[PDB]
This record gives sequence, C-alpha cells and structure tokens, in this order.
Amino acid sequence: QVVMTQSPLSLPVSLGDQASISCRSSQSLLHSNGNTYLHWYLQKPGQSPKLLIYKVSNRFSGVPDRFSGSGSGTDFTLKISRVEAEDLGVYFCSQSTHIPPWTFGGGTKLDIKRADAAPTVSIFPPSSEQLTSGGLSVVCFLNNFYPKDINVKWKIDGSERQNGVLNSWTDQDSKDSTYSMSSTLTLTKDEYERHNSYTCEATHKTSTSPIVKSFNRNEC
Amino acid sequence: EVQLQESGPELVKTGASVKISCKASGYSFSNYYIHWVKQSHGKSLEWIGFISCYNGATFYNQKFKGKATFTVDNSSSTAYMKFNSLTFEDSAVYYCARLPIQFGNFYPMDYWGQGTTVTVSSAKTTAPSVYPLAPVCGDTTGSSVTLGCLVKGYFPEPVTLTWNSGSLSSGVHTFPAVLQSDLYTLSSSVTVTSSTWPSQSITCNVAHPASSTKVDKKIEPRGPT
Amino acid sequence: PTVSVFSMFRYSNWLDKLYMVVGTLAAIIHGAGLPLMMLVFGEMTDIFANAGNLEDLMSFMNLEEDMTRYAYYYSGIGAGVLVAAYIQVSFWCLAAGRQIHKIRKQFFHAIMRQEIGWFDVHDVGELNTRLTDDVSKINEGIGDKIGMFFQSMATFFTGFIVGFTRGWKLTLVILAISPVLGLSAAVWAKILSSFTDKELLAYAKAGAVAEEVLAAIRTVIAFGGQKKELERYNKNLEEAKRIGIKKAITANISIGAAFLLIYASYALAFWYGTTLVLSGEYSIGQVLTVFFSVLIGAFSVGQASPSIEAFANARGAAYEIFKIIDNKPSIDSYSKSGHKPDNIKGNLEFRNVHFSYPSRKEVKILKGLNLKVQSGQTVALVGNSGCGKSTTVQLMQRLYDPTEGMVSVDGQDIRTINVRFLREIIGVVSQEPVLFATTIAENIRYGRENVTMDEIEKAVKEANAYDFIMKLPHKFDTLVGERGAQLSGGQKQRIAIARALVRNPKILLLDEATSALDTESEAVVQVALDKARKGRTTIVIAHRLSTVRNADVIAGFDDGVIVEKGNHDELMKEKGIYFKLVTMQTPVSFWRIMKLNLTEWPYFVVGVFCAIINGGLQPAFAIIFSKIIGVFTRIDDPETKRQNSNLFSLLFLALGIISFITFFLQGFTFGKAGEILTKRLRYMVFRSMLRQDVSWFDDPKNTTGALTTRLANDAAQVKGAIGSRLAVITQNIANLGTGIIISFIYGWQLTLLLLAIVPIIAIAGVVEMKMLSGQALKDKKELEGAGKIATEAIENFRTVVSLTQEQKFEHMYAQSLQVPYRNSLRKAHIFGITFSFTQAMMYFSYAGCFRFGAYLVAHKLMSFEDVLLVFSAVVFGAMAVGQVSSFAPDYAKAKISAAHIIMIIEKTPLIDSYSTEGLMPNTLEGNVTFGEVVFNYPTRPDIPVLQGLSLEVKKGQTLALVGSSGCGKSTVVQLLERFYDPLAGKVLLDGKEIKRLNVQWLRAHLGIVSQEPILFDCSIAENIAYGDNSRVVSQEEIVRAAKEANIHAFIESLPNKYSTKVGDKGTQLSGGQKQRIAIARALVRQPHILLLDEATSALDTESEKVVQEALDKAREGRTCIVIAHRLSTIQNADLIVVFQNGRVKEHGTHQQLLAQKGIYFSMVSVQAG
Ligand SMILES: COc1cc2c(cc1OC)CN(CCc1ccc(-n3nnc(-c4cc(OC)c(OC)cc4NC(=O)[C@H]4CC(=O)c5ccccc5O4)n3)cc1)CC2
Ligand SMILES: COc1cc2c(cc1OC)CN(CCc1ccc(-n3nnc(-c4cc(OC)c(OC)cc4NC(=O)[C@H]4CC(=O)c5ccccc5O4)n3)cc1)CC2
Repeated sequence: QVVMTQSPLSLPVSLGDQASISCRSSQSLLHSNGNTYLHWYLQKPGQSPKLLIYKVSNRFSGVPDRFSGSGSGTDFTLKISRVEAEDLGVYFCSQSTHIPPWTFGGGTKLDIKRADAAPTVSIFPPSSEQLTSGGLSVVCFLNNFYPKDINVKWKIDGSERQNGVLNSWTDQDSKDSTYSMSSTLTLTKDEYERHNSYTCEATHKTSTSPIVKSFNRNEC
Repeated sequence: EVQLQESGPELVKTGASVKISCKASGYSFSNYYIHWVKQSHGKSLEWIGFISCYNGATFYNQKFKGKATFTVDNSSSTAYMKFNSLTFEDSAVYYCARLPIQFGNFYPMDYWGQGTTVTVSSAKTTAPSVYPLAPVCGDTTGSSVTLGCLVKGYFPEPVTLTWNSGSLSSGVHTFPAVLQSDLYTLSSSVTVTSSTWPSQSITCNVAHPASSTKVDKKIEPRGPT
Repeated sequence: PTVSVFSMFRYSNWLDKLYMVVGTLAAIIHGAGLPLMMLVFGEMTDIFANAGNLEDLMSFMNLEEDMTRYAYYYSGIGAGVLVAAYIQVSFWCLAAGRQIHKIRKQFFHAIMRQEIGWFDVHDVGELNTRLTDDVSKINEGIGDKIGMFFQSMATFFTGFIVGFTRGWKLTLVILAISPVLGLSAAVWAKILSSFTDKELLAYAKAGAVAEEVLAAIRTVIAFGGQKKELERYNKNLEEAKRIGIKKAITANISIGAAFLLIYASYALAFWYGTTLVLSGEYSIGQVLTVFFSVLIGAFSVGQASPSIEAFANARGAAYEIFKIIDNKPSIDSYSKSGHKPDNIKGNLEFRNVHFSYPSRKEVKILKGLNLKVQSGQTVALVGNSGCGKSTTVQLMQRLYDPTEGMVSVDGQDIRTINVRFLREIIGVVSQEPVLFATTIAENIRYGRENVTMDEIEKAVKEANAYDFIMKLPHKFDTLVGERGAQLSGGQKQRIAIARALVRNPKILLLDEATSALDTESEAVVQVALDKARKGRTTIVIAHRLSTVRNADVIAGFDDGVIVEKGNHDELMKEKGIYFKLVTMQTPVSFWRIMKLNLTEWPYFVVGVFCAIINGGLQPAFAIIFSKIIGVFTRIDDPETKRQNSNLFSLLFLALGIISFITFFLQGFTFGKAGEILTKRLRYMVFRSMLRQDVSWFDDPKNTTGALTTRLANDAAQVKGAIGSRLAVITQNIANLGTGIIISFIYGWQLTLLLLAIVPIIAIAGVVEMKMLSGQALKDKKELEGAGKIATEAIENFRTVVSLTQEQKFEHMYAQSLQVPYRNSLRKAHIFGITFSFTQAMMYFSYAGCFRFGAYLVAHKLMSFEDVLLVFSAVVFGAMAVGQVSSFAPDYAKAKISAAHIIMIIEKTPLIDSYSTEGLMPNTLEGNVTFGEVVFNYPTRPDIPVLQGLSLEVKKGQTLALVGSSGCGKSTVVQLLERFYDPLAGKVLLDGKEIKRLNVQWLRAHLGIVSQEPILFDCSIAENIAYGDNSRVVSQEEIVRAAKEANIHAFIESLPNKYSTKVGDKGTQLSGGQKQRIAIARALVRQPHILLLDEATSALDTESEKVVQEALDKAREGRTCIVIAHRLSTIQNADLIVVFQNGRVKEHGTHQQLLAQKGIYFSMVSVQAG
C-alpha cells in the first residue's frame, strides 16, 4: 500500500517555456531485481488516458521525444520540452513495483499563464417569475478574471453565505482566453425579507480589495 | 494501433444492476488481462480488479469484492463488469485497461478504454424554470450593460442556451451546470451596449429533452421592481 | 523399360482392390494423426503457462481440472491412431502378398509353356535371378511403401494446414526454410536405406581377381603367382578402400549438414517466435504447435521419397516378367485344340528336312535328309561326332521345327496335330540322362501317372537293375542325391532305360544307351530291347557295334546328309565308309578381436570422445528447450526475457555446430578404422589361404565361391563386431544415464513414473527404425528352402519337354508355395498389431506424463519447466536410444564370423610353401622311381583308387600312360607335383626322396599343361608371362615360344596383338588356340621333367604335328611323360604303361606289348591303320 503524492495539483505554465511535474512515493520504488517501475500517463478531457513514459526513464513507441523523465528512489520527475497547445491535459503517475492493488496519483492540470486582470462584477435582482413563485436568485458574475483560483464571498447583513451557492469554474477561453465563474445565492421569499444586503465581492491576487456591487431589496 | 472503447453513460436507479462493456479491436484478445479501475470525481484513481481474458480467472480489490463481478466474451472479444445493488457511492467514471500476461506488472497499462460515467439517480423528468434576469435597478454600467437568464432544479441533463435565436454573438458568456440534491442548476450572462439594450431585444432559450419545453424568454428592462 | 501403372495391378481381385482402398483411408487417417497431437500439446502448454503467470502475480486449482479434460483428447487420438495404423499396415501387406503369390504362380506357368530352343539360347541362371530378385522387388514395390507414402503425404498436408490455421507468419517463415529441410530428410533417408549395394560394388570391382584365384586353384601353384596375384589383389583392395573412404566421408558430411540445418532452423524459428510472443502477437503454445507441425510435415514429405524409388524399381523389374508371361509359343502343351490320332501305327516320314540351331544360325549342319521307316524296323545311324545324330533325335520329338520341308508320322504331318499326345508316345533316352533327386520309386514312376508296383518290378527286371536295388537299404525309399551322384553310372543308365520303358511307348529312340556300361549288362539290356521291339518302331544310336549288327537297317551320316542305305551285306558288298569301319574292327573365441584394430587407437579414442559428446547432445537439448519455455512460463522484465530468449537461440545454433563437427568426426573415424581393419583382414585371409595345401581346398566344405562369399561378408562383419558395440554403448550411456540423473535431481516422482514406460518407448523407436527400410529376410529363406524344385524343373527342361508331365511339377510348385503363404498372412497380421501398439503407447505417454505433471504442479511439488525437462529428457532419451540402437548391426552372427575368420587365419598347412628348409642338392639327373605307392582321396576315404602301383622312369623316356577314364591318370601327376602326399609307398627322385627335399624347388624345376586350359584376366602376353615367375621375363622368349607353339600367327593377327584383353578362362577365343597358348605357357618353363595330360583334346590334325615337333626336338635332355587318348603320340612313345583299377598290368616297349596280345592290343587294333 504505497501512496503516491503528485506535488502540484495544478501547474501554471506558458507556451514557449518548460515545466516539470514530480511524484513522491511513500515507499522505495526500487525492486529486488534492480529496476524501478514508475510510469507516467496522460489523460485528456473526455478521452482515454495515453501512456507517455513507461518504466524508469524509457519512452513509449509512438510519442515524440519532447517528454523526458528522471528520478531516484522515492522522488521522480517528468519534463516537457518545447511545450505545445495540444499536449495540455491532466497527467498522472503510476507505481507498479508493489502491486497487491495498483496505485496512481492525484494528477495535475496545466495552465496557459496569460496576462493579469481583475473581473467585472455583475449582479442582478431576482427574476419576476421567482418573486411570483416565492424565491430569489441573485447571481454574481465576474468576467475577465485570472488565474482560476479566486475566492468570492456572499454576505448578508454581515453573515457569510455557505449554503445554496457553488462556483461554476469555466475553463480558459479560446481567443480572449480569460476565466469566469458563477456564484448564485438563492433563498425562499421568507428570508428574502429578513435581510437586505446581498453583497458579493471578488477576493483574488490581482486585487486584494473587494470590488463591491450590490443592491437593496427596497431600492429598485 | 490498439483500440478499446466502452459502452457509454448509464443513468440507473439505486439498488439496481448495470453491465459495463469494454470492446477491444486490432490485437490478440487471448493474451492480455483487462484491468478495471474506478475514478470518482476530483479524486485519485482507484483499482477495482482484473479479469484474465484467456480463461476468465479474476482477482478483486478488498473494497470491491462482493460488489462487482467480472465476465468475458471471447467470441465477441469483449469484457463485462456488473455491479450488485449499486449505491450512491458508485457514481463515477470507470476504465478498462490492457496488461500483457507474460510481463505481469513489469509492464505498464499500455492502452486504456475511453471511460463511461455512471450516475445513480432517483428523481424524474422536470420542466426547467427559465428565470428572466435583469441588470441593477437604475444606474448603468456605461456601454457594457449586462443581462442574463438561468434555471433552477431540472432533471435530467442537458440544457442548451442561445441568445436572440442565434442572431446575437456579442458579449455572450456561458457557464456549466451543477448537480444538487438529484436535480440540476445553470446560469449564463450576456453583455450588450446601450444602443442594443434597452434598445433591442435579448432573448434566452432553454431546451430539455425529457421535457421537450422549447421555451424562449425575452429579458425586459426593470423599473420600480 | 517403364511399365504403365495399370499393367502392374493386373491379377488383382475385387477383395484386393477393397483392401487397397481401405488401407489408403486408414493410412491417411493415421498420417494426419500427429499434427493434431501437436495442436493439443500447444493448447495444454498454454494452459500451464497462464496458470504459472497468474500464480506468480497473485503472490493452480483449475489446472488439474483442465488437464483432466486434455488427457481425454490425448487418449482419443492415441486410440484412433492405433486402429488406423493397424488397418493400414495389415491391409496393404495382405493385398501385396496375395497379388504376388498369384503373379508368381502364373509366371511359372508361362515359363513352363515355352520351348527348349527359346530356353537353350537364354542363360539358365538368368531365369533364376529373374524369379527371385524380380519377384521380391515387385513385392516390396507395392507391399507397404505405398502405405507409408500416403501416410507421409497426409502428415505433410495436415501439418501445413494446421500450421496455417494457427498462425500464418511463422508458418511462412518455416515454409521458406522447408525445401532444404525436405531435401536433407530425403538424402538422409536415402543414405540410411540401402547402405549395402555401393560397398558391394566397391568390393565387386576386386571380386574379379578373387574369382580368378579361386577358379584356378590347381594350376595356381604351378603358375606360382601367389606373390603376384596377391600384389594385384592388394592393388584392388587399395582402390576399394579409397572408394569406401570417400563414401563414408561424404555420407557423414550429409548427416552432419542435416543436423546443423535442423538446429539452425530451431534457432531461427525460436528467435522469430519469441519476437512475436514478446510483441504480444502470438502465444507460446501457438508458436510451439505451429513450429512442431510445420517441421514434422517437412520431415515426413522428405521421408516419403524411398516409396517413389521402390515403385519405379518395381515397374522396371515387372517389365521382364510381364514380357515372359505375355509371350505365347506356336505350339502349346496346355492347348487342347491340337489333333490326336487313335490308330497310332509306327511310320516315319522325313523329306527335304533342313534345320539350323537358332543359337548359331550362320552355320548349317543339315542340308536335307529323306527317310522312310516302317514299323518294327530297327534303324541304326553311324557316323563321326559332328554330323548330328543327337540333332535328328531332338528333331524327332518336336523340340524344334525344320526350316524346309515337311515331316510326317503315319500319313499326316506333325504341324497340325497335338504336341503333348505325340510327346507321350515316343520313349526316348538321351546321351547323358538326368535323374531327379527323389526316391527311386518316384523316379521310375515319373513316366506316367497310374503305375502300380507290379509293373514297376516287371520294368526293372526288364532293365536288369534289381540287384543293386536288392543290396542297398530303402529298396524303394532310397533318396538318390543330386544329379545321380549317390549311385554308379551303369546302375543310373539302366534305371534310366527302365524310366523310359514305363511309359509303354509306340516309338523308342535310344541315344548312346551303353556309353559306360560293361559287357553282360549291355547284352541283357539289348536282349530286353529286342524283347519289346516287335510292336514298336525303334531308332538306336550307339558307338558300340555289338548292338548294331542285329538291327534291321543301317545308315550313315556324312555332312548331315544320309548317304549310304541298305542292310548289312548291301553296305558290305559296296565297300563304302562303313566298310572301312567293320574291316578295321575285325564360439571358440571370446573378444580377442579387440587387438585387431589396436594399431589405429587414435581413431578409437577420438571416436569414443565424439560418441560421448553425441550421446550427451540430447540432455543439453532438454536443458535449453525447458529453459526457453520456462522463460515464458514466469513473469519478468521484458528486456530480461528478450535477453534470455536471444541467449537460448544462440545456444541452439552453437549446439547445432557442435553436432555437425562431432557427427562428421565420429562417423569418419569409425568408418576409417573399420575399413582399415577390413582391408588388413582380407589381405591376411587371402595370404593365409594361399599358404594352404591342395588337400585343404579339396575338402568338401572348402568350396571356392563359398569362400569368396565368406571373405566378402565376414571381413566386413568383423569390423562391426568390434567398433559398433563400443560406439553404440557409449552413445546410449551418454544419452540416457545423464538424462535419468538430471531428471531424478529435478523431478523425482515423474522420473519414476516415466521409468515405468521407457522400455516400450525404446521398443517403439527400434520398430519404427526397422520399418523405415528393411525388417526381415526370412520369407526369402523359406522360399529358398522350398525353391530347389523350380530350379531343377527349369534346368532339366529336356526330360520334362518329352515326358509330358509338366502339370505335375507345376502342382508340385503349388504344394511348395502353400505353407509359406499361410505363414505370410499370419505374419502380416502380427506385424500390423505390433507396429500399431508401439506407436499408440508413444501417443499415450503424453497423457500419462502430463496428467501426473499437472497434479504435481498443482501441489507446489515442482514447476512446469521441471515436468517439461523430465519429459523431454527421459521419453525422448528412450526414443533416441531405440533409434540409435537400431542402426547397430546385430552381434551373434558377427561373433560367429570373427570366430571362423580367426580359425581359418590360425590354421597352418602341414606343408609350408614359404619355407626353404629341406634337402637342397646342387645337382640332379632326372630319374624317377615309384614303388608300392597307394593313394586314397581324403574326401573318399572308403573308396581306394590306387592299390600299390610302381614305375621306373629314366632320362628321356617317353612314358605313355593308357587306361580307362577314371583309373588314376592325373593321380600320378598329383603325386608328383606335391599336391597329395601318399599314406604308403616310396618315391625316389634320383635317389633323393621328395619328402625330405625343398618343396618349392620341385615345383620350380618341372612344368605341365593342365587338363583344361585356364588363363587369367589380362592379355596373352601376361598369359604366357605367368609361366616364369621371380624372374625378368624377356619378350624374345615370348615370341620364340609363340613361334614354337605355332600360336605366333593367331597373336600377330589380332589387333593390339600382345595387349589384347582376354576375358575369364579364355572365353573369347577358341579351345584349340587356348590349348596352344597353354603349350606356350608351359614351354617358357623349360622343364627338366615334362608332363602332358590330354595334349590333343580339342585340336586340329595339322596342329597336333606342329605341337609335337617342338616336343620331339625338346624331348631330349628332359624326362617326358605324355597321357592321352589319341594313339598318335602313343605309337612313338618309349615305354607304355596300361592301368586297370589303379594296377599296372603291362609295361615295357611297344613292340613287346604288340607281340603278347593282351588288353593293350585290344585298344591297339580298334582303328589300326
Ligand atoms: C514426437 O512425438 C511422437 C513421436 C513418434 C511418433 C508419434 C509422436 O506423437 C507426436 C510415432 N512415430 C512417429 C515418427 C517420429 C519419430 C521421431 C520424431 N521426433 N520428433 N522430435 C525428435 C527428436 C530428435 C532428436 O535427435 C535424434 C532429438 O535430440 C536433439 C530430440 C528430439 N525431440 C525431443 O527431444 C522432444 C522435446 C520436446 O520438448 C518436444 C516438444 C514437442 C514435441 C516433441 C518433443 O520431443 N524425434 C517424430 C516422429 C515415431 C515417433
Ligand atoms: C548404417 O550406417 C550408419 C549407422 C548409424 C549412423 C550412420 C551410419 O552411416 C554409415 C549414425 N547414427 C544414426 C542413428 C540415428 C537414428 C535416428 C535419427 N533420427 N533423427 N530424427 C529422425 C526422424 C525419424 C522420423 O521417422 C522416420 C521422422 O518422421 C516423423 C522424423 C525424424 N526427425 C524429426 O522428427 C526431427 C524433429 C526434431 O524435433 C528434432 C530434434 C532434435 C534433433 C533432430 C530432430 O529432427 N531420425 C538419426 C540418426 C547411428 C547409426
């Protein structure tokens, strides 16, 4: 029961430079014979995972030679030389030297490492059909944000909202190639009135300051 | 040039049985083992077990033994994995992989199936709740005035959202859906200019197959409400 | 010379065609058997490999259950193949046996339907070898080789089909390698099939001088060519040795190349197969089954060539027998469309009768003879030998037909009436009769069918041949020996007269009926001939005129034409030729052979080393095969697996190269030591036999041809007796001992289980090998022990063409053929059963061994690599043990051979020809004195031919010795020439006894001429040159002796005059010319003592004077002793000695014997003039 740990859960890389992904085994991945078995696979979204680098440092037939792999003992690493736009997916490692149960890694996604910017907060009052049907749905769009690790906070009368809200982390766009997400606060028409402030912000690295955009139930 | 491919998604109910199929072409079926591997969402992969494509001998991981049965069809060159009383914890993506019989863990899992996602569900078809959103009351953001249209609580997936019957391809933002308590949720935004709103029409669209509600909804300027 | 195939399967019943069809079906099934065993073997080893691979991962229950299932496929294939093989073998053997029995009976019928003229031209032995060899070749051409041919073709086709349906890639590779594999297997079977005829010819090239020196035994010590013939024999042995050496070298080259190719194919096939197995494209059982089926198929289609060879041979050998059976003569004894008279009255009509022998048609003996003989007319015909009285007798019985005219008997001609009915009614006695070697009651019964013993006693009392019947035991049960050798000549001719008279004939024809007969018995025979002449017509031909003077009509031949006719007084009052006739008349040894090859010990040591390696070559294959399989039975890194596979492919190649070198070396060394021993032994036995005495060969068992055959066979068998036992024992030890040991070390249980099977597997191997080419000859031995009757009824065509009893001897041949036929059918069934059972046990070893191996693997007691090792090392060990111990020649006959060879080598003659010790005086005179000399032959100790003769010879005394034929005429010659030493008597050669002198000096000083001239296989210059030995032979003496013998003309006429190659015994040139060259060959000796024995037996009257003028000018100085029947050299002789039963009756001068009228005057007044 070895336990692989793939060091970065995500690697912010550009196009034109190189990256390196590293797996650490809880046990020694040598074998009594004298070879080390630690294979690296590539998986694409909606496809089957391919085999990139088998064994120790060997390369599978039918892959380019941009990919390289070097390691020792309980620490191994892969290297992408001349990164492209097609070879952007999830990776993972796989141990095979102690195999009662086969073991894999957590994986790593890659990024495109674009230019920085802050999102534009968009907020809406609830829909008329929802007021008639007894409900509220205030969504906090935040367009043109970067990178895709941002923590927004719904707030009502000084209380952080932790229910009925999740974030729709869209991936990077094609041409403009920026990120987006959707935090939507919804409640029934009873507690819609006991609170007035439905405040959403965007706490990120591009701006520590909350870009506030709110409305008041009465003011409309 | 080896190609294995799987059945496809199977939205089954609780406590039922489901058979998953891996079809292998372009090579000798008699040699390799087929390895079945589970993957939940946002978690590391997990090994279920292996079936010997030669005579059908199996080996099960400790967790999965008694919850899965592996079988093989040689004349059809396929492998089959069946559950028994699958719970909510078995909604995941499952994979079949190839491993030769001579090397036996001294070789990688060279070729992989494409993966078929199972989903346990008890709810039934619902009509989407097309909610017409509207910008902040009163003040304008300038040129970029935002609008939106969303849904809440629909089963089952998908939903297609377009704007102005496809005649609007400016300031459009799409965001994926989310499952919650056996139902679904969605949202989307579109930015237009002042001479396009409230000067022109902006209509969202929804389409749910198991409900056939080809509904359209124009977003109107908000006044006192 | 190529019979169409349909013509050979003549004489086939419907049962036999059914046998052939069912046999072909069984053969195809039993052939396609084996690739299916390879199929099951592949599937089973795949089961084992996958169980092992999985159990090495999960670190064996379903293994035992699945092996249970595959044991059933193995057992089913084994039983099916047992049945198919039994059926194929038995049915093909039965069909061929019955067909050949029919062929042989019908062929004897055909060879009996012929005529003497067509039999007098062809050789007698030619038909004998035709029968035996041709018939046996027909039998082997259709007996079994068609079965094994179709079985090998079926194995080839099914093997390639299985190899293609399993995997076509490795199959295409083994196909690209397959033609050379087939060619190698074909050549390798071709060289192991015969192994007799080529060395037989290599020795036959030298058998010529063997037959020379053993066909001229007596004259060879006078010729004194022992040293020289031994030199030429050593030359011939040298050439035979060189040819045999080249044979062995090239045969072993081919063997080693075959094995190197087998192993290189193993290496290539495993290299490529493991490339595929590691590339996941193939399995290991699949590559095993595809490789084994394709390799076995190529080897079988290769081994199916000797069948084609034997079938071509059978067509070629059947051509002549079919031509014999096809021929029909103009007159058929069996045919009943002949015409048969009823009132058979004796009347002979010959008119304008011209006839010549078809053997020599250029010479015409007869130029027309016209005769008319009435009933009861005793006609005698008188004339010299050469006119053809015997020709007229053979013309009577329709042995031939005359080319001109027409002959008739009582009105109608012979040419429209039946031959057999005419042949039974003419009782004829020929000049020299032959007697069949049965009892004498059957001999006298042989005239006609239903004769009782009262008529037998009346006929033998008419023949006056009852007294010698009365004195010998078994008076009707005495088995007379071969060609009348048991009884005397007079008893033989009298019972031959009886044997003719039992037919009760209408015309009686006697031809020289009283040649060796005395006075009173010829008298009572002629009184009995006049006792039975009154109802019949009679023609008597004889030399004695005592039985001719009381005849009806006397006639005389001259140049074939009957010239004088009439009664006695008519020819007496005409004073013709006949007038001049009547006017003139009024074990012990036990392995002392090891020292015989001792001198070539490097050959023996390199041979034993190569045999050790070639025996151990098997367990190394077991090791490499099991290791390369166990590489794919366990899990490992891909690169470690590829490295092991490559290493084991290289080890296969290297083992093949070692096999090539070691096979070449062992074969060459053992063959070379063997051939050197055979040469050294043939040389020595010939020298030791040449050192023997004439009394040695004159032993009845010491026959010439028997001794040349003893040399040829035993000198080549004693080499095996020494080399082969050692080589085979060492091979089998290094093959099976280390195998049992390696097996015991790894798998102890399975090794015992398979120890309980190895004998039967060895037996199956030896049986399969003895079936590949040549199993048993005993059928020929039974046929031969029962075949003398066809020989005797073939040689003596004369008596059977007249007696009209041919069908009786054909029925006797059927009675001779009956029992071997039943035995052959029983043996066909037994042989089928044994072959099938052995192959089936080889098929069941798989099931047993692998079921116990699966039980062992399942309980962790051993791995699968281990059971594979035990199997491939013990079972194939025993199979190779059988295959090899088959090619070994058997040992008992070889031991008897070595014993007899050492006995004969060891035997030393009483008189040594090479020793110089004795009395050597420097001088002599030339006077010989015999006194009271008695001699008995060693082969006839009870019969004395001598009773104490004595003789006195002085210098230049022409001593003639006259007597009867067989009264001790050449015996005095053999007493002089140191052939026989007498038991009693005293011989003084000039007051020096011959027993104390030097032996070679007496044989050097004198020189004789033989009773029959024999020359050697060279030219005439070496014919006359043999007369003087140990001396430089001058050609002036050669031409001087050729002028003195008057043979100079016939030599100078011939092209390549003194280099003209003469064949055996002077068969190319005439008898008078070889007699003259015998005179010339004795003439170069210039002997102080000269003997002549029948100096003018076949010689012209002008040539006798020119022979005798050299004798008369050279009779001075030397003692001369001439023995002849012609009186011309006896009239001018000095002293004349007449013999009577070995006793000297009269001696002295010729005028003294002409004064006192005794027995010599009796012979001196026969043709005096
Ligand atoms: C194979 O079985 C059967 C045998 C027989 C029958 C029916 C049979 O049923 C199939 C019935 N008659 C058929 C005629 C015949 C005779 C012999 C053969 N030979 N075939 N090979 C060898 C061989 C010759 C070697 O040089 C002397 C030698 O030393 C280097 C080794 C060998 N072979 C072996 O050692 C092993 C090892 C092994 O792993 C293996 C694996 C698969 C198959 C066979 C095997 O045998 N002779 C095949 C047909 C008579 C004999
Ligand atoms: C007379 O004078 C001499 C005497 C001697 C010698 C020379 C003489 O010359 C003066 C030399 N010795 C010869 C002794 C000997 C005995 C057997 C063999 N045989 N070897 N194979 C087969 C075979 C027979 C088959 O039935 C007909 C048959 O049909 C199914 C097939 C085969 N062969 C095979 O199957 C394969 C397949 C295989 O896996 C294999 C594996 C290893 C090695 C070879 C192999 O070959 N017979 C070779 C030599 C002693 C006496």
